[PDB]
Formats: sequence, structure tokens, C-alpha cells
Amino acid sequence: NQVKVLNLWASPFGLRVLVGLEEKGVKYEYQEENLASKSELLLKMNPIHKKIPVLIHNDKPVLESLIIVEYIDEAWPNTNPFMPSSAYERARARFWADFVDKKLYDNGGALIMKCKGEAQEEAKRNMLEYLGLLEGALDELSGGIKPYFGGEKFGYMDIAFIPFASWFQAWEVMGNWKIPLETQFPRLHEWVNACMERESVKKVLPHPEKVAEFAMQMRRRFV
Amino acid sequence: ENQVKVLNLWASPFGLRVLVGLEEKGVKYEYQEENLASKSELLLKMNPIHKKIPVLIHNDKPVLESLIIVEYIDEAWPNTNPFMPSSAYERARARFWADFVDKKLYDNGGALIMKCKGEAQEEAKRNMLEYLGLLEGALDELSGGIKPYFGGEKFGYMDIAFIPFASWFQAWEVMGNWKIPLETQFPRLHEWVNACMERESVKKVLPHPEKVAEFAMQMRRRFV
Ligand SMILES: N[C@@H](CCC(=O)N[C@@H](CS)C(=O)NCC(=O)O)C(=O)O
Ligand SMILES: N[C@@H](CCC(=O)N[C@@H](CS)C(=O)NCC(=O)O)C(=O)O
Repeated sequence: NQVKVLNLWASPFGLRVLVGLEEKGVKYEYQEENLASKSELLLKMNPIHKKIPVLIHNDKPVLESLIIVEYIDEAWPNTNPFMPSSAYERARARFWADFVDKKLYDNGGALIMKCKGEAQEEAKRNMLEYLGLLEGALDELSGGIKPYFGGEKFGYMDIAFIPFASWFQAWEVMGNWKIPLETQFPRLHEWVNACMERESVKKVLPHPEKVAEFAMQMRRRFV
Repeated sequence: ENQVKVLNLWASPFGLRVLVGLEEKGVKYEYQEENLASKSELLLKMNPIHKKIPVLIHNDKPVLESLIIVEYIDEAWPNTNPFMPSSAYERARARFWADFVDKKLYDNGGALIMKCKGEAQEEAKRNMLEYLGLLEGALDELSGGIKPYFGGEKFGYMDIAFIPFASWFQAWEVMGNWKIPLETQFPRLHEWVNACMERESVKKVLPHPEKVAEFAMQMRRRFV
């Protein structure tokens, strides 16, 4: 087949790509990579970053997950629109996906993984602040409409964010705490539960327990 | 009393992107210079999470993050000067190379030439040459050999994304006490810069490299 995906099973960034592929109804090859022993294929396709995910479409590589998502939407444009119609809402969608990566993850969950003590508590403070902002972002982009970031339509932003729900338990485990979604962030809770009813998400999103084990394994490398 | 307002710092390549893009589309706009030491409440109302420039306000709508702003500008005035390519893949690659300009050439190149000393700075310049090599390649990749732009004959997203750093070359040369061998080792980029500088947009908004250099040196002294 014309389409291949190189990924790490627990990576939210490639899970974006899989979810996106399924939503468009694309059949694809999947190759699991060991980042400790990377395929020459990955190095040939992503020599600059040497990172997953990689999407190979007709042996041409698409790199960096959000761009890949936009690529998928633009490469399979006849159905299932990820992007909004208006420019500004698209700008906001991009802004918020970017925000998910740079803040909720890079300046949140990653530090929960890597950090210890007051640093970790600070990471958790940050995570709550960001999830608050994202709870607000949901009502912003949805226009109050339920239950997705695209209201009734499951879109770019839903795709960018929902794989991190597979990481919540991991974050809870490594920070030894409880994330109060149901109470402090109910829209996101409902949204996750809603997203979990879709075929795509059920097909590709892994069990949180496994991710958590995996995350702990990775935490030991740090701390 | 016009509908587009830009909040910016004059020397930032990232806001210069925005200005260049607006000039290409023929959009008339207000410009507001921000002091990052005393930020306007407006900048804070409009960009409360990052509190950064540039900010583009279009009819009370704040557009944030320079590349996204560039895309917004293209998508909001689409009947005029298309920035983005026709093919999805080339758009994917253009966006990729833009991200590459920000995260590599700058964050892991020029920023470090400003911030660092010794072996670190030396390695930053080594990197800059590597990245500029890759970008010399990027131009031919995306242009299809066609000259003189990243869009061949059309002046686009990546051209806009990259060309404000040309005002920063001289500054990097000074802060690193070296010369970037554009004319010899990256001649496409040389040709491309000179071509882009023939456009009114770029001529209109891009500052003299000398003042950029002074400014860069001052802040380097703040970093020593
Ligand atoms: N910038 C990439 C980030 C991808 C990424 O770094 N994923 C992690 C998952 S933790 C990874 O495995 N990176 C490859 C590596 O370890 O070098 C994107 O937007 O998708
Ligand atoms: N939203 C901006 C972020 C770029 C950025 O970091 N700009 C710098 C100036 S070069 C800034 O605003 N710094 C604010 C500060 O240093 O406090 C973009 O378009 O990329």
C-alpha cells in the first residue's frame, strides 16, 4: 500500500497520525521503531530530527505530527474535514495544538516524567493551569456546541489532543496524585468519554496502564 | 482608523514576517512598537498566555505565533497573493522548513551566537553553516530548480518566514566575529536574498542590518 507509518506505540504525537488516518478511512502499514536502535529507514526519512512519527506517502516522508495532520486533511480533502472553514478559527486551532505540545506536554507532563520534588509539584501546578486553559479552549472552539473541539465534528484539535488521555494515568502515577478532570475540568472529561466512542480512537489508542508502566520505566532513566 | 493593527518589536524577524506578508497582500495596517520591559495592556489582553510579539489584530481578532499569522494572512486575503503552494506535500515541506528556520537556524544557531561564548559559540556557528547548507538545499527542493524564490517565481510562505533573518546575518557575524560565506558556499541563498530585497515589501519593512547588529550586541552584552 501507498501509505506507511513509522511510530512508537505510546507516542501521542504519532497516535495523532494514526487517529487522523483512520478518520479519513485510509488503510496503512505500521512499523514500530525502537528509538534505542532506529531503522535506517527512519534515519533516511527523518535525518534531521531522527524522530517519530513519520508518515510515508508514496515513499515521500511527511514529518512533524501537526503538519502531518494538516497534510492528511489536505491529502484526503474530499471527506472528514479536520480544519475549520474560517481562517481565524484555524489560527486558534493551530494555536491550541501548539499549546498542547509546548505547554501541557513540554512544560507539564514531560517534567512530571523527568522531575522530582518542588520542580514536579510546579509541573503539576502548570498542568492544571494548562488543562484549565484547554477546558476553556474547548468551549471557545466548540462555540459551546458539544462534545468536540469542533462541536459536533471531530477535528484537528480533537486529534492533536485526545492521545494524551492515554497518558493521564501515567502522569497520575509518576506524580503520585489524582488529576481532577471530572470536577475541575468536566468538559474535557465528557470530551474524552465522547472521543472514546469513535472507532478510530478505540482502534489505535493503547491502554493507560501499559503507558504508565512504560512511563515509569522511562522515569527511572531520569531521577 | 484602519482595521489591522500589529503589535511588534522592530528588530524581531518573527514580526517582520507578519509585516512582509501584510505588505504583499496590500493590506494597510497600524503599527505599534512594544517595549518588552513595559508591555502594553493590549498585548496582555490579546496574548495573555505568551505575552509575546508579534500580535496581529484583525477586526478585534488576535492572531498569535508568526507562522500561524502568516498562514492566517494568506487564508484571510486569499484572492490576492497566494503564499502557500498548490500541493499538500510541498506545503508540508514548506511548513517543515519554516519550523526548521525557527528551531534550528535560530534557536540552535543564531540565538546561541548571541547568548554563548567560546566552544559553545563555535559549535553554534558550525551548526549555522550546517543548517544553511540544508536550507540551500531547501530552496532548490521547493523551487524545482526554478529561480529565484522558494516558490520559484512566486514569493511565498517560506520566503516570508526566512527573509527577515537576512537582516540578522551581519549581527551574527559580528557577535561571532566571523563571516557567513553565502556568496561562495550558499550562492542560491545569496541570489535569493538579493532578489527578495528588490521587492517593495521587504525594502519597506526590513531594517538596516547595522542597527540590528548594534541592538544584538547590546543584548549580547546583557548576556555576555
Ligand atoms: N516534534 C514532533 C515530536 C515527536 C516526538 O519527539 N515524539 C517522541 C515521543 S516521546 C519521540 O519518540 N521522539 C523521537 C526521539 O526520541 O528522538 C511532533 O510534533 O510530532
Ligand atoms: N508569537 C511569536 C513568538 C515569537 C517570540 O518569541 N518573539 C519574541 C521577540 S523575538 C518575544 O516576543 N519576546 C518577548 C520577551 O522576551 O519577553 C511568534 O510569532 O513566533
